[PDB]
Amino acid sequence: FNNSRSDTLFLGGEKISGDDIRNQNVLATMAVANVVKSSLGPVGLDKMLVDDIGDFTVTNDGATILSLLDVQHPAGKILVELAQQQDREIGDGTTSVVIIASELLKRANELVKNKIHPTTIITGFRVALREAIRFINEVLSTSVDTLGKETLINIAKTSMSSKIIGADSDFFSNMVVDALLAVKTQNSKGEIKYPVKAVNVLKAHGKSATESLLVPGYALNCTVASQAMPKRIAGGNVKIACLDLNLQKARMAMGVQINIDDPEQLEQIRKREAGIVLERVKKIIDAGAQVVLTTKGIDDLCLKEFVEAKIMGVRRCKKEDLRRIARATGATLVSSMSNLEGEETFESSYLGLCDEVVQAKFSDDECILIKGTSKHSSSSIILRGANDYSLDEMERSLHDSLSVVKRTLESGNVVPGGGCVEAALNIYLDNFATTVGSREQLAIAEFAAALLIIPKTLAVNAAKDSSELVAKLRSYHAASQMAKPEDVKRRSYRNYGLDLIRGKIVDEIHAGVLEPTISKVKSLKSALEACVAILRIDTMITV
Amino acid sequence: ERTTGRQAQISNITAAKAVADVIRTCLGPKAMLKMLLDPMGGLVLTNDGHAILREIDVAHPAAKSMLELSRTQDEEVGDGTTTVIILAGEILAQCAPYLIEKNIHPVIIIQALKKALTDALEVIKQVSKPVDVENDAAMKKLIQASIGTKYVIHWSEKMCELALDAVKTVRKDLGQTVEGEPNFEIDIKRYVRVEKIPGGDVLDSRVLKGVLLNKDVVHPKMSRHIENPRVVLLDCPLEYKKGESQTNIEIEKEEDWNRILQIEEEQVQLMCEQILAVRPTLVITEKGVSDLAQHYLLKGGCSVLRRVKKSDNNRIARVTGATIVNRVEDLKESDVGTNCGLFKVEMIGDEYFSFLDNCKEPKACTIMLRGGSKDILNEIDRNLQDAMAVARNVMLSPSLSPGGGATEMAVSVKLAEKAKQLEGIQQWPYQAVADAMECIPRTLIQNAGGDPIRLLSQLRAKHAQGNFTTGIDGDKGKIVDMVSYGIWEPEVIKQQSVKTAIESACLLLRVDDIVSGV
Amino acid sequence: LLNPKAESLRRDAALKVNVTSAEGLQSVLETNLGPKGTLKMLVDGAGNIKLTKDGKVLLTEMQIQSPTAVLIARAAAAQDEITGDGTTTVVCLVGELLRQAHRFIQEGVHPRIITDGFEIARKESMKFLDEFKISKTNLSNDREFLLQVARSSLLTKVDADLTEVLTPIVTDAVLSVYDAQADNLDLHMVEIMQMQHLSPKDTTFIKGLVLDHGGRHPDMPTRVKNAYVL
Repeated sequence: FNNSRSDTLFLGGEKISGDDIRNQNVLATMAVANVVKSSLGPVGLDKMLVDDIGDFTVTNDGATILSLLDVQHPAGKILVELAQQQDREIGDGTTSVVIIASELLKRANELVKNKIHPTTIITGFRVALREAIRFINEVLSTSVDTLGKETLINIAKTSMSSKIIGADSDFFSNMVVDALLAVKTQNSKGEIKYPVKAVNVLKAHGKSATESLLVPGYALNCTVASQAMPKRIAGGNVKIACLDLNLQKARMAMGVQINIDDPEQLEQIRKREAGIVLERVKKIIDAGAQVVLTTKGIDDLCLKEFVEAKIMGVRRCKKEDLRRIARATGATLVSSMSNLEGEETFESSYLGLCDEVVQAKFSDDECILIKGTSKHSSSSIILRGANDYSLDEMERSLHDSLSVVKRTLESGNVVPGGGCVEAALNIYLDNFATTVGSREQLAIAEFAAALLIIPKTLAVNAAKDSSELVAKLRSYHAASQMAKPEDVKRRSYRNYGLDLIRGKIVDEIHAGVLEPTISKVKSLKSALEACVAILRIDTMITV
Repeated sequence: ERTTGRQAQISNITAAKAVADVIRTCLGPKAMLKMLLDPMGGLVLTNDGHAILREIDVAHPAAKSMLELSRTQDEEVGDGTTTVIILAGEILAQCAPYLIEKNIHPVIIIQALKKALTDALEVIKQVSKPVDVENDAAMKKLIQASIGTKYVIHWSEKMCELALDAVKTVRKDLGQTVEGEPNFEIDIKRYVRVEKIPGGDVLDSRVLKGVLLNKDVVHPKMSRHIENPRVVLLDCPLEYKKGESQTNIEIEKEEDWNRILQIEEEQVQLMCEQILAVRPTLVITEKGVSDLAQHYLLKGGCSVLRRVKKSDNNRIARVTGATIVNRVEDLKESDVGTNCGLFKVEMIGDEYFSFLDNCKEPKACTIMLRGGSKDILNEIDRNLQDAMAVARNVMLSPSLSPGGGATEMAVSVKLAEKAKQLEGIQQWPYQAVADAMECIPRTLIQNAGGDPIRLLSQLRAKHAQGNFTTGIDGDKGKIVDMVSYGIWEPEVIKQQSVKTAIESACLLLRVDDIVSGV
Repeated sequence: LLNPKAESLRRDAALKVNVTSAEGLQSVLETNLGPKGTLKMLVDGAGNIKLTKDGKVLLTEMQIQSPTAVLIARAAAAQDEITGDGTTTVVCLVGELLRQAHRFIQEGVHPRIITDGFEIARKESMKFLDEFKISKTNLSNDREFLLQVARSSLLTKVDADLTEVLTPIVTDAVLSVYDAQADNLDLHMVEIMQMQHLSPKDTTFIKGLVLDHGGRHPDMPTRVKNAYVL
């Protein structure tokens, strides 16, 4: 099998055209797709990538595998650029994009052999695509199913199953979800997004792991500067002054020696050095700041006034924690005072407007908890465990679990995965084809069938018999797609997918197998474009 | 170019079997020799499993993984190099009829292997015996196992003592319900630094508790030792002082150069007088020290050490008590060298040393090695490292496992019995590990010269009905108890060996495709 | 079980090629053993001829292809820095030891079994040597014996006619530099100087030094009974 020595089109080069190049188009795109086929899904297998020097790496990342894939035939380079567009726009799914594109091209060649002109295949595929996206819009949903049941628990419980914290996952899976649900924010103009960083995590060795604490607001890893300060202050309405600038007796200069000879100078120096910070305290008290959090520390004279005023002053704060309190409470940090060369703490602008701040005892540890405030989208978790060594691993797992759940929640519109989209489109589009009765009926049918390569590949990679796993999907989805077109229902059970671990068909919505809709819409659209780009090439000339 | 499917699977197992075969008969006290022909026309007969694997070229990526596998083992545990390679290869061989002929998907074999690891690790614990890692005499008897038939065996009391003091100094020996049990974290790679100094003999090796500097001073001739030291750690240079402005010094007229030197002389003197206020015995400056500064400080009876990086002063402060300050005027009267017997500046082998030892242990030590030649020093260093490695391996966990193939045999028997209750497809590849473990007691018999079946069959019967501490006698080839024939090995070797061997097998079994490209 | 661009002998072939190579080296050097042995020719490739029976010279100046025989050649040559003699003996012993071991290995005797037996024989052989040896009289004035020592050494290497010339030269040269009071000696105190235009049977012992540059005037003294040296 080869093509050369055309000895025609008298040119300084080769000519390959017709069925010859079309056969190469199929072989090339299959050869590339086979590279990533075996890695599809969390149960797939990895491969070694060997360079030209003598080194290699092992990975199952489709983006890395395709990036390091040596592609010679131009027909396969179409799939390389296909993947690059997916990686730049979406950043994931490139494996399924290449796999579908190859299956579309292969089947397209069969249509050509059956006397279906490539122009009618290209059009028919695009007709199926436009309808396929309309279908997905009727399947997708927003973040739902949190009343009487919760699907995010299956997300969190899965993510932590690899970590020490998973031993108590039936408890901690709720800590992950309940915490993250509390920190939904709006950013600007109603984005409705979860922060990339949220849910401050502390630790304590006080009690058993199942006694970990869920705090409705921010937990500050500090205590009151003085044990004489209240542990519960201003339950009605409390203000937090978050400062960086010090309240430690001022130094006039680090490089100047002060030499005091005149008793009058003693008064001038003593009052000035203390006055700088004591006058600031007066402004902190007058602004209502019954909680005062300073990064660079507070002097003892300054603390005394705070104690007498029943103000929960704190010294040696971590600036990062104050940025979290300030932002969460609507405030900005006092890094300096100005406002036309004056001095103030900027009441209601640099002070947080909170409901109540307390200091809590965690059985041989302590911290300050902020319960509520006008508008924050903040929360904190304090993990407990066997010891500090286990607490480190538990914290690391919580950070991982929150990231996994967040990624799912970040996509305002999600559609079940596991083959739900491809299997559902297979049946729906097959019915669509019956409304044509010309040429596109065949292109639509083959387009629909091509999508089954995904649930088929997933089943094979799971070591399960695809002839049962995929066939069962067609049965379950057919039931939903036989009822759907009649608009007759009372209860409608759809979106069945592959459980690639146990080897059974499950309801993916409750199981929690979700993929962003933007991934599925752009993955399906992109896969067609590569198929068309290859199918349009019936001639290659090499000079 | 590209190999896929069962061809990739066979290639991965085949290459792994080859690497295991290269050193198969290099295990045991009676290890055989291997003739390695060098491209340059020479050849060696080395039986060193590391050198043999290092000095043989391989092509298959799977073989290259096994080469890196041995490097990982060496970094984690000071032994087990050849055990990991042999076991890892045999596991893949035993998985071969299951992967190819029985058509069992890799995901099933890998899952079964992970369960076999879990069970094997528990068995290794069950057959272990405790040791008292606080009893130095008990540890010396174990440490000598790594010193036998080495040059320094005649001084093994010193090699053990150094290993005991070095490891215990860095060992985190703690247990509580707050921080948790560190499991005797030991770092003999960085915190027990070893230095070879010409002169002396093996017995003259010493352990230092503090900081040793190799940097020379402005006056190499210094009092032999300081009984009342005071150390100054100062960043600020001792040179012409400039302000905070961007002002440059530009001199054109030849007569005007004296203006800058005269100013520098006064400023440098004043800085040095501030240093001398605390009556130092050693002044260390991180930035430069002018010629005048060196004279002002030296003439007072004080050593001066210039251009010392912060990374040194940070350690010097921990063993001297000196405060590190920026400006010369920031130095404190508390900058003293108390809680120290003496500081020593003795030159050894015509090389300057500064010993900053004190009565404190800053979680670290340094070992001084002595000898009449570099060859002696190298033998002491290499042999001490073995003593430290085994001292770490034992003090990492107060448990030993029986050697002579006993532990590996016990794992095989216990896995085989466990297989009886492991109903399902995983039962098949699960057995693969139980059979693979035999590669150790089989190799010992092959080197002894006995029948690999008849002698192994006697061993298996002893484990089936008797105790798990039965092994192969290295010299006689007989099946003997490891109680009379101690041959005990730190448990960490057997735990890491089965762990890394199975994990490697699981990796290569996962690779159904090898793809070239850049 | 083999990577490309490589080869290994896995079965007993590894032993056959090691014994065969050693047997070759033996079959060459065995002919140089004893006063009745033969004389080997070395050609340096440039056309120069050197003749010797000396094991070390044969092993260190001749090139060997068999990598196994190279190991034997080097290990035997090392004896020159330890004893100064016996190089051919070692090669002969190694050859026959491998011949006899091979005969037993063919019967199923594991190489380790032979190796341990060799070590037992070695330890007993050293005991035998210590009891077999004869203690020499501690007098250095025993010229008659020292002639026997030099003769035995020379007869291995020369045509037995030069032995009559060299034997008293070797004996007296070493005894002359032998330190008084039965101390040690350094044979580097004897200068080995070559000259042409005279027969090999004219080799002679000189009590002192011989200088290269002479006088360059016809009236220089031919011989002086006693002289002072400036």
